[PDB]
Amino acid sequence: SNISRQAYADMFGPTVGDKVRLADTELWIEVEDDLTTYGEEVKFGGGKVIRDGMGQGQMLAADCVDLVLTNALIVDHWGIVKADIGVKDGRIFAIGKAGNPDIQPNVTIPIGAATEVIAAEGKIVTAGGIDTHIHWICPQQAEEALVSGVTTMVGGGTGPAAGTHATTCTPGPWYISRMLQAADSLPVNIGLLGKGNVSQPDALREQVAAGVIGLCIHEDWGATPAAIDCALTVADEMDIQVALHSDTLNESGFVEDTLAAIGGRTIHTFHTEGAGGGHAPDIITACAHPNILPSSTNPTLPYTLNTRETIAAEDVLHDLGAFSLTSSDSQAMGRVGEVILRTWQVAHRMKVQRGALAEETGDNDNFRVKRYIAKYTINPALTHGIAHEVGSIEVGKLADLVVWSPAFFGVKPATVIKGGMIAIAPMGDINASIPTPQPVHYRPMFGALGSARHHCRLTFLSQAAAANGVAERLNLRSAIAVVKGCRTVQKADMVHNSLQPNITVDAQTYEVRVDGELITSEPADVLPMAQRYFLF
Amino acid sequence: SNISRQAYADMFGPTVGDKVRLADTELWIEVEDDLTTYGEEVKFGGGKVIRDGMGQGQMLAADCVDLVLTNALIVDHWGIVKADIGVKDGRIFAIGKAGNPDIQPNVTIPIGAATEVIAAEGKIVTAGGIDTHIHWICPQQAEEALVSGVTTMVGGGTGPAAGTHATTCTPGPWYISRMLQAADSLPVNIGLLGKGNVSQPDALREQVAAGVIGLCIHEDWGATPAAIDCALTVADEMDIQVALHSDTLNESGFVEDTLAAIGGRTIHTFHTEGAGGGHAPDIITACAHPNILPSSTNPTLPYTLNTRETIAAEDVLHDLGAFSLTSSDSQAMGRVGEVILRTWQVAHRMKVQRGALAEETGDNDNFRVKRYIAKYTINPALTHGIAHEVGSIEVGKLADLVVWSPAFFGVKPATVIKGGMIAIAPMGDINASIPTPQPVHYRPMFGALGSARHHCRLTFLSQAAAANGVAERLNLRSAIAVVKGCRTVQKADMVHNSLQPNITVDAQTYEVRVDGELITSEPADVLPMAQRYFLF
Amino acid sequence: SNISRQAYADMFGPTVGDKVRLADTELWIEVEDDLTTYGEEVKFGGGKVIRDGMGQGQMLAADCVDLVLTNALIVDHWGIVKADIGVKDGRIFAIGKAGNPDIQPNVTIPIGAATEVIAAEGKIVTAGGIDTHIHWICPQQAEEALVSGVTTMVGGGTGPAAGTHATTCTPGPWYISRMLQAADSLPVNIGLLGKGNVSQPDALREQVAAGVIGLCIHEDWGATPAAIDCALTVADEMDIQVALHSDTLNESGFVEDTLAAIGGRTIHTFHTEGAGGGHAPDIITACAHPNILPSSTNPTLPYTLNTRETIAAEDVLHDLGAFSLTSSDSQAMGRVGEVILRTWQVAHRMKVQRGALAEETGDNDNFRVKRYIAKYTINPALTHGIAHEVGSIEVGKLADLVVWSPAFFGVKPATVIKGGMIAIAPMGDINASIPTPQPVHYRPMFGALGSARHHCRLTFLSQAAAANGVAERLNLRSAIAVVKGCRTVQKADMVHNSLQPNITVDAQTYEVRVDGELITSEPADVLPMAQRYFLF
Amino acid sequence: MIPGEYHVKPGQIALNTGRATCRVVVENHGDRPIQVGSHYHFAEVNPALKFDRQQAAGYRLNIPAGTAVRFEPGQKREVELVAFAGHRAVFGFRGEVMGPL
Amino acid sequence: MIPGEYHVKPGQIALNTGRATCRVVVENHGDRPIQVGSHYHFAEVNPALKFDRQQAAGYRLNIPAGTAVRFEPGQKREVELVAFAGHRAVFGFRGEVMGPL
Amino acid sequence: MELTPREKDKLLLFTAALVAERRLARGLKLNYPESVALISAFIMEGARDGKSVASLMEEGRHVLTREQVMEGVPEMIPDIQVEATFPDGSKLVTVHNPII
Amino acid sequence: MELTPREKDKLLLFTAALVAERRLARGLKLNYPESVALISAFIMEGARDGKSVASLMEEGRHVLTREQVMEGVPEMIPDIQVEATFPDGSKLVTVHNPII
Repeated sequence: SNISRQAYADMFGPTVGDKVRLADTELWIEVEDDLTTYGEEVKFGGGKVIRDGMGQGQMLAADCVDLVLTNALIVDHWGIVKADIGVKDGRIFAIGKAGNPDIQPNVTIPIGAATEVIAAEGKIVTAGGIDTHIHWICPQQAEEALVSGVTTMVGGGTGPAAGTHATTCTPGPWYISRMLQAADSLPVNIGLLGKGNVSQPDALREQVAAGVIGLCIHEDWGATPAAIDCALTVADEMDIQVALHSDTLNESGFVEDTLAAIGGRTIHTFHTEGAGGGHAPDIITACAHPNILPSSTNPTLPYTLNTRETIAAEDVLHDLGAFSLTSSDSQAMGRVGEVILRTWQVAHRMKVQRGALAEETGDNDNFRVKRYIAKYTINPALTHGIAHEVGSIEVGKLADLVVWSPAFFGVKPATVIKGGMIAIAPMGDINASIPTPQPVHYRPMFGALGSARHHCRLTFLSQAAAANGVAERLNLRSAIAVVKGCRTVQKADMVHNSLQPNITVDAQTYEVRVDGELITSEPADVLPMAQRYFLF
Repeated sequence: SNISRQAYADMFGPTVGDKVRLADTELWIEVEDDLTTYGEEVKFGGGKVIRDGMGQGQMLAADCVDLVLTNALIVDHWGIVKADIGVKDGRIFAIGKAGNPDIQPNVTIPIGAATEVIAAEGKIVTAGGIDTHIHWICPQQAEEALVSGVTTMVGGGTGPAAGTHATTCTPGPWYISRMLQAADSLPVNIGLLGKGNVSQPDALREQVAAGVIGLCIHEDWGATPAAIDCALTVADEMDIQVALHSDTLNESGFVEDTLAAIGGRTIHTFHTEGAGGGHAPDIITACAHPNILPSSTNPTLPYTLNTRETIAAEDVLHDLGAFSLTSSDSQAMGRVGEVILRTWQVAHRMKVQRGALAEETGDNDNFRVKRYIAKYTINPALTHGIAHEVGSIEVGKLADLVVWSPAFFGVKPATVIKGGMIAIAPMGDINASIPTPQPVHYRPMFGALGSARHHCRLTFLSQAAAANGVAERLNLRSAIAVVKGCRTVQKADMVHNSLQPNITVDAQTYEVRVDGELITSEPADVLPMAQRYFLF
Repeated sequence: SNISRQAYADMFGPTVGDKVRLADTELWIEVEDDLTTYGEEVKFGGGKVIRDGMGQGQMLAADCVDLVLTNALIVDHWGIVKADIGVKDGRIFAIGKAGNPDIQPNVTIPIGAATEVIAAEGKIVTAGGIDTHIHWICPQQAEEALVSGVTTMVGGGTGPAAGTHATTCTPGPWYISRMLQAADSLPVNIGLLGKGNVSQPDALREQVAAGVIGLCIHEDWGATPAAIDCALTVADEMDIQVALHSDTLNESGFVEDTLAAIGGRTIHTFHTEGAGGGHAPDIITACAHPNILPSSTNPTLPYTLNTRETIAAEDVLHDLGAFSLTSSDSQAMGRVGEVILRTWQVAHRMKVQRGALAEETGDNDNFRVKRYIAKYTINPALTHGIAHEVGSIEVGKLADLVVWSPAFFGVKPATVIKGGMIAIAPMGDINASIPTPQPVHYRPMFGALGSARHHCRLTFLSQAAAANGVAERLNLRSAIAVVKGCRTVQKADMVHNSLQPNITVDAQTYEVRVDGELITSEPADVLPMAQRYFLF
Repeated sequence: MIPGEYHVKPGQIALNTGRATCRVVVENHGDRPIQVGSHYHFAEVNPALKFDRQQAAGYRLNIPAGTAVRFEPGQKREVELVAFAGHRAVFGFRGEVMGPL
Repeated sequence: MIPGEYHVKPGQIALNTGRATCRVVVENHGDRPIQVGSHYHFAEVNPALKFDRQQAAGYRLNIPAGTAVRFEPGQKREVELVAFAGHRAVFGFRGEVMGPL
Repeated sequence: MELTPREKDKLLLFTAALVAERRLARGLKLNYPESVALISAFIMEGARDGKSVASLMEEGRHVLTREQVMEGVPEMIPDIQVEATFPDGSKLVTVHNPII
Repeated sequence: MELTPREKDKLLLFTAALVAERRLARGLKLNYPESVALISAFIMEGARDGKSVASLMEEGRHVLTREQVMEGVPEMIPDIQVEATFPDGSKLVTVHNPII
């Protein structure tokens, strides 16, 4: 028959042309495409479509998906589209039209007796975030991060010790093996970084062979040209990434000497803005280099009233795509549960201050949304060589998905899925007749329990550790994934964030300039995704 | 010598003839038998009976029990008797007279160096409850249930997803295997139900082969005659149970068509009363059939002021034994921690309103107590083919016992024992000089920890899954039990609840009648086991 | 150059000659030695000493420590010295001077790329406490104890059952095996005690063969001469310890009969003071015997206003070294989280009342501190035959260390290290930019997680159980240690607590006398380590 | 209404019926009190209690299970004993029999 | 009374005693400040610091361990150095020696 | 603050009592858990004040009366025990038949 | 409400402070944990009100004085740190020597 667009949106979620506001920000997205066939949408419930012989088929388990997310509004680096999402074997099977091929047309995601259903009509679905700047100061961080929508955590540490408080390094074979074993207990994907501060190659090779997927060079352990060159040499032969937190004191030289030691080799720079570390104060110039994959942390995102020149510049450099990643720097100058939240606050402030991006098309903020979401999903994944496993909603990838109600986008998730199972989600009174009565708060689910957890999470290993049989020796219970392609990534590969601007810094006034033009922004007095959502 | 009955009761608990009030209800029980030999009761403590050469013997571990519950008042479907309970190898060894055969007479439960002691004098001991209507919406449900006295949970789900919110189904091989692995982490016995809504047999066989002990046919997935017939056909060949939640919309036919599709085959009907599902509104007539094993949920038990015709009838049909089981329907129209509590509230209300049952003998409520306790213990066990392992306090059965102080019977347990070890119990200040100082609240014990837990709990598998080596493949750590006898059980086998009444419903007025007589009861304004015990 | 002593102490902690007050007590310690080379102290942080080529070397993992505790003030039975502590393979590698041998002199603890750092300058470091009087009433006790600084717990029980409430016994093979499996889940070293009350040897041998490292003879199970003799006979052949809680009722004889049954064989007496058990009221005379290893519990430590003759004597007998161990008697007349705390309260009260000990040298309380710390560390370890694994800060021993800030010594630990990894420690806001923001409370760390935990904890077995392959059969995951030397220890072996005084008790007046002189002390109205630190 | 209240029927319970008993005068010659339990082998109690140990052989106190009798220093009293049953084998206590009888 | 208070005995501590030292005038010719740590090989500091690199070979700052010396742009000052010990092998820094001496 | 597990546990008791306290103020007859929480917290604050075990064992019996609690409640509580840090360490306070 | 772990954690602080607050009202000299809880919660409410980090860093030093806490307490607290959601996101407030 015919149905009005408003009634349609209330029933199956918005369609092509409809705009949706992200939480309480000024950002608006518009559905670019809808993969459904009008009148053939699958819906679950009493008397609905997903029932035997109707929206549900007669096919065996091998010929149908395990889980189907119906009528989802996807927001990913590649598009903002409406579709059903099929999940099979814990991996993204397809993005298309779910249903029963026996009676429905254009069915690409078959639903059978073995198919579970998650109703996503009216919700926004995104990939799980990836934080690559974690100090393993305490294990309680993985839950805090999971609740915010971050499903993978890369970093280093051994617990609350001076070395870990200051740097993201897991020192040596013993502690590396210990942290790998402890990782099986955590509900997020994990990959460790070792101490890369040494001028003897063998001391680094041992660590990579023990299991680390990268080496963190931090100034507290001595970020000298000799150490930097040594870590990059080993990185080049073992296909692992190097994360740098440069010499702030200019003790061994200035930023130009650091860059010279790097020698055009691939490297991820921490706090490229300077605030939380780096050659005082022009480390920011690194974002102009092809071999540099730059990130900023959240305590400086965005430039507000209580947080100066470089801090104002950072927000702009993010909006322009000169900075490609956003991370936390957990409990050592950053907030583990605020990486996603702060990324959108910056996007909002930039929309408000700078207006539409040069790439925007239509009366929506679709492009700015794709550029910013890429910062904490796909780009971190490419930087650390794990983009073959996670990072985005693409077929064949691990199903680490996050479901959001538009009013709480970026702040409080409706469902956090890990490898095919819900790991954490808001849950009301356990003794109630329904799961909605108060008090509703985040509680661990079946995807976070013992053996089910192990099967739904990944421990990333370096190719060497994998070959040496580290997993079998440590008796690691979780699934294993190997990293690769850390040396071949460059600034141009960073999705929607490949700008290499001619950027300059004034050694005295600390002013940042791009092509001679002065870069700056004003501190905000009130931001969205703040006092309206949190109790404290 | 001689001792008065009052002094005797204070010292060893009540004996033959003494009556005990159950919590704050009007129900009274009377000790029917006492298996002791007056003057030879075992008691533990300084200078008491259980000491070397006295109440404790010289026999090796193989010749004495591991745990002895002294002077227990047993309340089970077979009797309300006073006795010592012996536990060996995690199973009920004997119900009789404990002690040392070297100096005491009539000793059937030998106590030796290897015997632990639980003082049950003054307490009531019962079997662990069995809830067969669980929606696995969240893992926190197993603790809530354990605390209430329910030690086995059968149901289905994958977590907080639309399919699980609405139905008790674990869709397919992948999710089934995932839930089986997650079950090892839970302190209760578990058995899963798969999605039985399909008209292709092989799609069901796969699920049974994967591990489910039953198939739930729920109307949300389409409870059509074709699906019903298909599930019952497979059930008949694989010896698993079918749980039905019939077509409420009368879409494919009326209740008589459903019953016709069933074809006299064994089946467990959910919410036989109608409220929470079933052919509107005469599904209740099913309780007149021999092949139907009926249950009611707790949100309707008992008919009170804030909870109409069928709701009033349900309480009576329970009192008459026409309804054989009580379940929860956890977080989808029922309360997981209130199955036991509500069963006694109904019993109280029925005593108050209808007086003594026709089967009652003596001035006590002994028969009504046996009929009602059977509803959440033995009958659920027989319905799902697990009565060979759990369900009652009989020798050879898993020692899932619950200890209660008479004032808190049915509400708050003193001790919850799983397979021979205390799993949860009230516990005061951990740093105190005794375990009684406030704050006292339920906390997990050794029976709920890692490997000890696995050894004290059972994961029920279908005979097929067991043969296929599912346990070895999934690497399940807990003990395994196989189900059997689900097809041969009938209404007549339901202990103290085998009534098949000539019951009728008026399609218009919704009035329920038994033999033409109108069935009804009045809503209660105040119930026992309520405001006197709970903080909120 | 030159630096003042005050500036030096603020930077690297106090040195030789400096005194430090222990919490808010009157006890003062003085650094006896400093193993550093002035001007070559290792310090971590930005621009500090521990950096590549400087304080950190180029050596491979095998040639450098895993963890280094810099500038620690050690307080152990052997000395109160300042030094760096090296930890390798989870064991204490060395106590000396850490650094890089390439540029620094006298380096005995090499720091390389694989070395983690814990800054202990300004902190006091001690061995983990050992409580040998645990009733396993609830598993929550291990955390309470860990937080207080006790890293090993020996005792018995099966949970909240009458037998365990009253005695520290794990009755028989089944429960022993169950508790051994449950132990893998706990973050402390564990060793079980079985029920030693039996007059048939084989009944005891079975228990030792099952895994217990000792046998507890408790009066509630009948502490008769026949049972006592039987347990000591088996102890002598299996090299396990016997813990006695004598016959308070004088039912089988008086204390002299008990002592006669013991026959000069090695035995650990519980509550040698009498209060919590023992021949009323002269069990205290046992501390005069060479084969008796005596302990007192904490609820009587120290004699205060609300806690009589024997209670006053106990504090003095501790100060004189006649009583060698302090324990808790957890949840059955003692406080699990107060063993260490109360030991120092007694030491304070004794300093205040009796002044300096005859062994004190210098104007400090160094000797009294060594005598008292030995009571809950090394002496308990020697008494139970585990002193080869834990008990003190000596090379080759398991690295169970506790870091304390002087203001909170004995009360609230800054860091609790188990086998090389931090297991628990104070931790602030998880989402904060640093780990110090409120609310700060104790939370489990990586050393307390799954497989990492197993690798950092020990389950102690009797030599027999070890030989029989108990660990492989029960599939125990944690490391194993065997006990030995329980029969050869005597009063003279108790570090700083070997006094055998000519002590007498008046059967009527209950007065205690040593060499005819009356022993007594006054009840305190206000004690340190009390209201100033605790919220409740 | 009292939650979980008992309704004990009035009367008395006769204990250890059908068994041999004997009375014995016992005097505590010790300086410290002595307490004996219901099932302890009387002939093997604290040596400070003076009485005909021979008559008390294979006997225990005829009192409610779990209770005890106290003897203050210098006290003298007559107690009633009841014969052990089962196999009538004594093991433990002071170790004076350690076998049947 | 102050919980955990120190009672430091008065006096001073002489550091790096018995070792060769030398003073050097150092001028920062850079536009950005430079800070050098106590154990850094002086001869390999930031090239913007002008001084006799030859004399500073195998030397480090003679200051308390963990501290540092700052040089503002255009600043000139005389610092005192103390000779490395142990094996006197330098590895790392700007990579100018990478061996003994 | 460095709150240990026991301090955090007592916070549960304090909060439980806050609930009871407000209900009594409204004039409600208290139930079983409300009564225990209210009298238990009373004693904890008594120790904080420095009162002696003996004084509290008496004062604890005058917090609530039989007419202020629900029927059956007085008999469900034969005694109330709680430990708190007094000026001289932790002590165990036992109040017998607190409600009469 | 969808309370995350951090919000639930701050509830522990709020409740800890409720205890301190009542004790101060009775006229007791506060101990170490009571002082931290009281001043920490003060700042959290300041942010809720929309006060700036700078104002609170000053106001935090005037909540309690040396004469209101136990001896030694002022020296056991060289600073107090707490984070809260201000109108412009989460901020870190550090109060140095809060008790003088």
